[PDB]
Amino acid sequence: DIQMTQSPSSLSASVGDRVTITCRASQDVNTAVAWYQQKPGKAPKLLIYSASFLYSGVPSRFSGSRSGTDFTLTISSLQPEDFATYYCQQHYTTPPTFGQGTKVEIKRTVAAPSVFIFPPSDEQLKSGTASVVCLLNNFYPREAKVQWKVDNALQSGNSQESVTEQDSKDSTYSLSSTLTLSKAAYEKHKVYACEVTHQGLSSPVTKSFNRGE
Amino acid sequence: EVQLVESGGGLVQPGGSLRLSCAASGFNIKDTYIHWVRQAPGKGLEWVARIYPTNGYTRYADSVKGRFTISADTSKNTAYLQMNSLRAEDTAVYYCSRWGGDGFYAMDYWGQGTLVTVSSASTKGPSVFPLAPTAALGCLVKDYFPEPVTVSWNSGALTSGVHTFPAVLQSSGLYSLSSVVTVPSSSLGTQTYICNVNHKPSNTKVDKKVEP
Repeated sequence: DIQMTQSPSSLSASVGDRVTITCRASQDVNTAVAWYQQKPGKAPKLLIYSASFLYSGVPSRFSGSRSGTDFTLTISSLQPEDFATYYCQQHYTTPPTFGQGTKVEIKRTVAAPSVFIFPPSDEQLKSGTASVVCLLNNFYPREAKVQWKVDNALQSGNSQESVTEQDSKDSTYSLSSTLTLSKAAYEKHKVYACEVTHQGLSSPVTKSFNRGE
Repeated sequence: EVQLVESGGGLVQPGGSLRLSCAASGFNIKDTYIHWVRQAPGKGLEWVARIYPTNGYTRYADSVKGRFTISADTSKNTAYLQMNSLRAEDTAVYYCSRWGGDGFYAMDYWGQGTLVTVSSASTKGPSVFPLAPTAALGCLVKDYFPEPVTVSWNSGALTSGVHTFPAVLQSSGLYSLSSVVTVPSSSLGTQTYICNVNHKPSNTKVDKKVEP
């Protein structure tokens, strides 16, 4: 019945920056608050217990504090390995409740994507479907616009995107866009192009191929 | 050291039953509360249930009350989550944890999690197609169910520059992903590039050579 309102939902900071995440309990929870870190694909990890105590093995850059119903997690010097989602939790009453989470990404300089386009393989075509893949490699920031053009006509509803988690070594993202067509529709057109707009590019970059050539 | 190890997850039909186990090492579960906490795909953490194994007292989240039963066997140092009347909304990674120091240390140890997928869809192994070619190359791992799949390159010898994308759910209800890698253009045509795809739920293993 006790809610934990966590803010912000996401934040970006550079290596070495001081990061602040806050959590407001809907009523008094004394010091029965914990903070957790969760990295992609891993179980949550305890950082702070009893509002302000650093848990065993946790780097000293993490700290917690309390003021009334307001709880604060601080990272004094943000590191690249700190890319994760952070969660507050109260256990003053049952059920224990979690905050909604704060996604923390590492800020870095703008980097333009390297763009690649892949036609469907001849093996896939024999199966009856055609997938066209556009790759945006190692870019920052995450926001990017990728449009498909088939015979110079803009496509809608036939592509899906996927984005990697931030790279641990250079803090970039990579992105795939996949255009799916029937084999019959694929063979009815010539020019397949993916046009990429990104902050790191002076003007949109287009990679294309002509079917069969 | 303290360990919590889950088992028992997998793919189950809606309306079905499944029992998870949480095996504790390095401490006695008689001393603590044991919890189950779950995480739906792309969502946050949700507490499910707790038990105090010494007297078997239990508490449940309203979302699972009556349908799920948490239990424990102190002589096996193991706790259990019996799930019944399973619904698609129950699809999640299920974690077990403990209250450390009677709660003072909060949830200080967690298991690795076990994925529970509630769906009427049948298992299906992936089709693997080459993404033929600094140059980029890759493999398209298409039309599989359920999660997860793993991808390596050259049996683990190629790791730098690899990006294996998170799977997307297609309109057909099947998953699809690509794994790519950037390599020196000078290596094409002589150096062999093989993607190693494993889909344990369907017992499918594919090694696909990617040729220019």
